[PDB]
Parts: sequence; structure tokens; C-alpha cells
Amino acid sequence: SGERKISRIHLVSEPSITHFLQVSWEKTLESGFVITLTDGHSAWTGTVSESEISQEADDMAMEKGKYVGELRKALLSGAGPADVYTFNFSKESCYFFFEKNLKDVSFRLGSFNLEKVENPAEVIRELICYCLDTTAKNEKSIDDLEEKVAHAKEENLNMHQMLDQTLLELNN
Amino acid sequence: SGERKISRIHLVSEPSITHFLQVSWEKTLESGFVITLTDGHSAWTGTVSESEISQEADDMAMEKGKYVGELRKALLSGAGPADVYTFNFSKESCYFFFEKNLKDVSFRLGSFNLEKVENPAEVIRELICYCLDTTAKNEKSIDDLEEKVAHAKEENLNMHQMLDQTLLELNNM
Amino acid sequence: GASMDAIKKKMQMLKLDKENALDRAEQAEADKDFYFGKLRN
Amino acid sequence: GASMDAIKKKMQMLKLDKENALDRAEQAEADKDFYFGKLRNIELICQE
Repeated sequence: SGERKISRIHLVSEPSITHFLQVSWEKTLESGFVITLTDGHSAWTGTVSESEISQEADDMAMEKGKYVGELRKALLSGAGPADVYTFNFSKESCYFFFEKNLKDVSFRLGSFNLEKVENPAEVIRELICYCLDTTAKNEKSIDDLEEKVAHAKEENLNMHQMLDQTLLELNN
Repeated sequence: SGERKISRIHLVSEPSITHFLQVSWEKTLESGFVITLTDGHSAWTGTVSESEISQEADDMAMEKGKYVGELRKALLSGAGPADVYTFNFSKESCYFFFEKNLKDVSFRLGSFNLEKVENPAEVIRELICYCLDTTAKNEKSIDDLEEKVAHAKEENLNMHQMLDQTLLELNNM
Repeated sequence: GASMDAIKKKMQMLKLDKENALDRAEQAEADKDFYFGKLRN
Repeated sequence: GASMDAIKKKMQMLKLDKENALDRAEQAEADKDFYFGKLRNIELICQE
């Protein structure tokens, strides 16, 4: 039903260490998302609704589809080659804001309030369980694919073998 | 150079939550390993020596290879249908022990002292990074394999196209 | 597969077609020489 | 590769060998007819 992405990010405030961003949504990012930041000790979580996303796009005067695309690149680690996003977090105000940096100019792409979680260990455990479940699934997919490749390669060798044989029978 | 396995366990004393075991070794578990337990907030780490493993196998009168096999199954999430392991840790004494459970009785399979680390957040972050790097690597492997499937499919198609065109031309002469 | 079988068969037939054409050729040529010897004498 | 190329080669050899053989058969039959059309013409002149 629901989907998520966990990404490493660097905060301008705290550049020495890696933080993680966990973003989860229902069907598409457009209908709202839950966003969690953690440093492995504490965690801060907020929610952004569909209407809040649509309002942010309109406030900035960016087309709605483009804005949602920008959130994907910035928040889901989907950035291409020529897109740079910077991330900021105030632990005082619990304000998270990020910018898109172009060659000569940057602009604020979004900003939400992420409140400090009372059970960070619980959030971290659940995050790690998700990673481990994902890995078991991917390992199964790899196994299935390695079997498909083995079978296809066999089918091809045998067909090359029949081609050699046909050539022999054509000569005799 | 080295390998690791992260697996989920439940402690006897804390049945309602998941702990993680992170085990790392060089080539084989037999030559020693580092074991870390974490609850997602603290971490406890210990080092087990080759000599300690051999001593245990000896004390339990168990063949070395068999004992190492048991460690692999218990600690690296490799239990078979008949293999039932229970895990115990005191956060006071930092004594870890695990037993294999049989029909009516159990026997102790291993014991470690695991010291609380001073850098739990760093350990937790590194563990997550490893999971994320593993996922990136597995996704790449999946893409490479998918393109291997497509290549072999096209190789097959090409041979059949050659046969069909050949027959066509033969039917025209 | 079946394609290979169909190809072999057709190639066998084309070898036969050639053989039958050469046989025809040898016969027509023998008749030519016969009419040539008969025409000359 | 090698096998497929050899099958294509074989096909081209057969095609030309058949065409050339049919070419020979047609030339031989034409000539034979040409000589036959002379004897059927010379014996036509001899009659009565």
C-alpha cells in the first residue's frame, strides 16, 4: 500500500556528520508525506499535507507538476547530474528548510516543522527493520534473476549447438 | 576484506521489541568475529577469538566444524527447521548467552561479554549506512541482471530471425 | 528448430534441383552432338 | 557468428549453383532445338 525512501543527507548546520531522511507517502508524494530526520540518537518528524504542497507551489509561482518533481529530486534522493539541494535544520525552532541551488542563484524549495520525537529508538528500530525486509526481498529478486539468466544462457548455447549440427548435416 | 551480517533477534527478557545483532568477520567465523547488539539507542560490542571458539567446541565435546556451523545458524540468521535458538542479554552485567532448544531440554551454545560503547549514535548511523549501501549495490545488481536477461533474449531472437529470413529466401529460389 | 528442419529440407531440394538441371543439360547436349554429327554427314 | 555465416554462405552457393545449372540446361536445349529445327527443315525439303 504505502511507500518510503530513506536517504543520507548533510545539514548545513551540522556538516561533520551524516543525517538520514525518511520520507513516506501513500500512492504519490503529491497527496502528502511524512518526513523524519535522525542523527542516530534523536529523531524529528513532521507531516506535509496535499493542500500544503499545492499552496507552496502557488506561493512560489512554480507549476504544480514541476514542484512535485522537485520534491522527489530533493527529498527522495532522485536528483540528476545538474541539480543541487541544500538542507537546513534548526533544533531550536524545529524548522527544516531546503533550497535548490542553481549556477548563480538559489531559492527556498520548501520548509516544514519537524517536532522532536519522544521514542527515537522505536523509530530507528522500525527504520532498520524496513531496511532488512527490503534486503530480503531484493536478495530473492536477485536469486530469481540469476536463475532466469542461467536458463536463457543454456537455451542459447543449445541453439548454437543445433546450428553447428545443422551445418554438419548440410555438408554431408 | 571483511564481511558482516545484520539480523533481528528477540531477547528472552525483552520479548516485545526487536534487537539487532551485527556480526562481522574476515573470511570465516571460525577465525573470530566482532558482535554488536543494539536496541536502536545504545550499542554493546564484544570480540570473540579463534581460541575462544575452539575452547567452547572442546568443552561441549562438539566437533569443531559442527560447532562453527551452529554459530553460523544462530548468529547469522541461518536456522534450519529443527534449529530453535533463544537469546539472552543482561544490560547490567553485559553478559550475552544463547541456547539451542531441544524437545525437553536446552543447551548453552555460546556466551559473550559485550561492552557498552561510548559512540552509540555513530554505530547506529554506520549500521544504517551499511544497509543503504547494500541496497544501492543490490539495486545495481538487479539492473545488471535484468540487462543480462534482455541481452540473452535478444541473442535468442536474432537467431530465430536469421532462421526465418533464411527459410524465406530459400522459398524464393 | 522446426525452422532448422525446414531449412535442411529446402537446401536438400535445391541440391536436387541443380542435379536434375545438370542431368537435363547432359541429355540435351548429347542430343545436340547427335544432330550435329547427323547434320554434318 | 561462424555457424550462421556458414549457413548463409551455403544458401548463396546453392542459389548460384542451381541458377547456373538451369542456365546450362536452357542453353543446351536451345541449341539442340536449333539444330533440330534445321534437320526438320532439311528433311521437309527432301519430301516429294
